[PDB]
Amino acid sequence: CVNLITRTQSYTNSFTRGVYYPDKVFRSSVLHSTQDLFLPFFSNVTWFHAIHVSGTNGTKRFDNPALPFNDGVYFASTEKSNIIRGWIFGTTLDSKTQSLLIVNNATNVVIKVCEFQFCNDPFLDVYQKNNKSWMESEFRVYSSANNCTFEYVSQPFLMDLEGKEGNFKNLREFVFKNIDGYFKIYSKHTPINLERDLPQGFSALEPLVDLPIGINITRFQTLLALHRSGWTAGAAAYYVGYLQPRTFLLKYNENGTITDAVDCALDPLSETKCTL
Amino acid sequence: VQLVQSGAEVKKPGASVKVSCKASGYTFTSYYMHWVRQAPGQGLEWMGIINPSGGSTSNAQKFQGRVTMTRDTFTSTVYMELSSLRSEDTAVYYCARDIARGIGEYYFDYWGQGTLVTVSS
Amino acid sequence: TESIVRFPNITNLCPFHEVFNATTFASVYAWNRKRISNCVADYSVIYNFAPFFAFKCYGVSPTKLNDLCFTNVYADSFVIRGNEVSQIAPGQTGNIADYNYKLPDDFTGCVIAWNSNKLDSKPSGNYNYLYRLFRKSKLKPFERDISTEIYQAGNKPCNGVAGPNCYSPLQSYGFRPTYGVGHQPYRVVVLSFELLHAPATVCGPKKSTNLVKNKCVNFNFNG
Amino acid sequence: QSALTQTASVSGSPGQSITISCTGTSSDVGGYNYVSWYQQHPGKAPKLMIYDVYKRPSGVSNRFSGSKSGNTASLTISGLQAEDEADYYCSSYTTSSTLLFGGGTKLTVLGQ
Ligand SMILES: *[C@@H]1O[C@H](CO)[C@@H](O)[C@H](O)[C@H]1NC(C)=O
Ligand SMILES: *[C@@H]1O[C@H](CO)[C@@H](O)[C@H](O)[C@H]1NC(C)=O
Ligand SMILES: *[C@@H]1O[C@H](CO)[C@@H](O)[C@H](O)[C@H]1NC(C)=O
Ligand SMILES: *[C@@H]1O[C@H](CO)[C@@H](O)[C@H](O)[C@H]1NC(C)=O
Ligand SMILES: *[C@@H]1O[C@H](CO)[C@@H](O)[C@H](O)[C@H]1NC(C)=O
Ligand SMILES: *[C@@H]1O[C@H](CO)[C@@H](O)[C@H](O)[C@H]1NC(C)=O
Ligand SMILES: *[C@@H]1O[C@H](CO)[C@@H](O)[C@H](O)[C@H]1NC(C)=O
Repeated sequence: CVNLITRTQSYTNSFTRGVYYPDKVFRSSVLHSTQDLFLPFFSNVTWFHAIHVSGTNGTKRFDNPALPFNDGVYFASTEKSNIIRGWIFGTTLDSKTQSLLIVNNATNVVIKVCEFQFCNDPFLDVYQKNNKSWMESEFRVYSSANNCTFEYVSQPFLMDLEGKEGNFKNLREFVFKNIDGYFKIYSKHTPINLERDLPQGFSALEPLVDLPIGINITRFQTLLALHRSGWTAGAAAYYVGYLQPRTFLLKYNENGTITDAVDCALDPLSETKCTL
Repeated sequence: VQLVQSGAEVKKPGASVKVSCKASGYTFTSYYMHWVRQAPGQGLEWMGIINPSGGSTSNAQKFQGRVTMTRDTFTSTVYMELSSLRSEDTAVYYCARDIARGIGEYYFDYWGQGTLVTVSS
Repeated sequence: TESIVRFPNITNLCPFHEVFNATTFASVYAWNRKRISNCVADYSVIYNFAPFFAFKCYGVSPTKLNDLCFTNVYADSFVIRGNEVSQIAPGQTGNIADYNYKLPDDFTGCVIAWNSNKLDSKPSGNYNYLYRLFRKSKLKPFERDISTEIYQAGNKPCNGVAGPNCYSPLQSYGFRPTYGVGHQPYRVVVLSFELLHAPATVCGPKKSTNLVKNKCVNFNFNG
Repeated sequence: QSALTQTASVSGSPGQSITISCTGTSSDVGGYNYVSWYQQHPGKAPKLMIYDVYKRPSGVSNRFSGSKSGNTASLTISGLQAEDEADYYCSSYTTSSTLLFGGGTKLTVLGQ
């Protein structure tokens, strides 16, 4: 396997994001006060912008991808046409333990929790075989496929960039929460206009998959898709946050939807509205 | 995948030395190639990188500009050079390769062969 | 008026042929945890298996058991020395409770234990099944501890040597037929239940009657 | 610079499991999570034994395990046989754009 992707750094304030349905209930016009794992309001969320060059002037740079998994994350990419393709949540990313391999090609999602040989820089190679020959992916992410359990092979996770009307499309948000032997993944794809950085708005999230597997996941890093020509100049926009145990008051709407919330802790004003 | 360097070389103090290492068994341009030093019986030291794809020719601040490493892909060799050596180094030199395809992380293996550049009055 | 018990339409029996009458139960320090999901519980085969020395169900009652259900359960396997058969009960301390296996203080499942000495033991003796004799501290509930670090029982830093004041954390019993029936090796199966917060998935083949509304209901709907 | 300085010499016995330490600037080890533990067999070229904190390459017999807490690193050699009298060297990428090699740990085992 090859090591080629490098990552830059930045910081930004996640104004108000991460509120999600804790469970499926039709609670309508209900001021619930659920306490669970959430993303703190106005928290400093990083802005990883993984960048790749075709390969020349190696200029001694060390690799430096690495990411922790304290509680849950808030991977909230913004990129338009699918390049972010999946995540490799694990604890050692070696032949010793288990690790998820969420992979989202054009027609399926391939969650394949398994002892993998993830090397220092995984990535999906989409290579051109013939003049057209459709599109084919391969394996530089893993090289072992050791003893492990079954897959999940569901409908594609990220949608197929429905962008006909000419806008800067969905702010893809996911909240990967691991608890009590379950993997809970939520999703939401609220569209945005040209220049956005997760504006105001208390938009909620919906559960997508509740994976029954239970692991000691403590680290992760997202899989990019490099279009083979040596590969073309890739790019990405990570938005890895970090969840904290916070108490929220959720302001459910008429049609069971969530439209407003408050963290009860940012300000004494917020606390007073939290205790009513 | 075994590497090879030049033979033992000797120079008087205050002179130049030009050592060479040749790669084999893999794609020379893909992998990095480092240079290291250690006085006889003393701790190791690391020079820099000669990434064959494009001359990076890095070095530590201690040797900044003193060492001028050059690549050669056609012969699959690495050329590493000194300047103004007066009994300071007189050490054993190893051409180093790192465990990485493409952009590299400084974890060394396949430490060449080993050459004893010797300088003394 | 009428009772409705509308349940999911499925008949795949939950795995039990490979839970009780399995090949060999793992040792207490390497206990299995076979998650059970997306099937129908058939607890009748459990009673069909054998008369059990212990069957204390700390969550629900065995007769109450066969006709209710939860999200998803777990079956844990053991073979243990005869003294500590009762130690699987929630809340205790011994060779196994604080070092090998401890149920949560609010355990809501079932515990099963029966003879295997005449079934699975050797006249020459079996050492396959081990037990964690020594550990640094109490083992947290529902935790699988597997490391074999040598306990620091002496002032001298042992660092893996085998000698005085250097005791390996793992030991084994004898498992001989020439043992009293009151202490001979005993297999254990432990079942765990949740509190029905998430939708129920796995339970007994209760017939899903027809749905009738607008008049009166003994609604069940999996709870 | 040579900020990473480890034990000058350590001793052990056959069968015992001695740990050698890597000490240097806490920025170098605390800031970045890269350490390396190249062995040095006397009279010939060194070689790697664990390329990351706890990631072993091929052909190391899974005898060496790494650790890290702020400014700590070790191999935890299992047996400390007679062949392990070879010198040991630590190294880690720096906060600055350079690589520092430790010097020392001339390990000794019974037999003299
Ligand atoms: C955001 O918080 C991080 C803490 O990880 C800090 O390093 C960064 O400087 C902060 N940036 C801003 C703009 O507040
Ligand atoms: C997409 O992934 C699914 C996984 O089930 C696989 O069957 C299919 O062949 C893949 N298609 C392409 C074009 O990669
Ligand atoms: C996986 O576990 C099995 C069962 O112990 C073992 O035989 C095998 O070597 C392990 N590794 C792989 C890659 O299958
Ligand atoms: C997960 O791995 C870390 C790595 O040291 C360890 O400290 C922790 O105890 C592990 N947790 C579980 C539940 O195994
Ligand atoms: C609920 O749905 C109805 C149907 O379109 C809509 O008119 C109403 O505004 C919705 N309520 C909200 C969005 O709060
Ligand atoms: C990049 O590489 C080319 C040749 O590969 C070289 O001429 C150029 O000087 C390099 N860039 C720098 C900044 O050294
Ligand atoms: C299930 O129990 C029966 C009881 O006689 C036994 O014959 C059979 O071998 C058991 N199943 C397995 C897989 O051992």
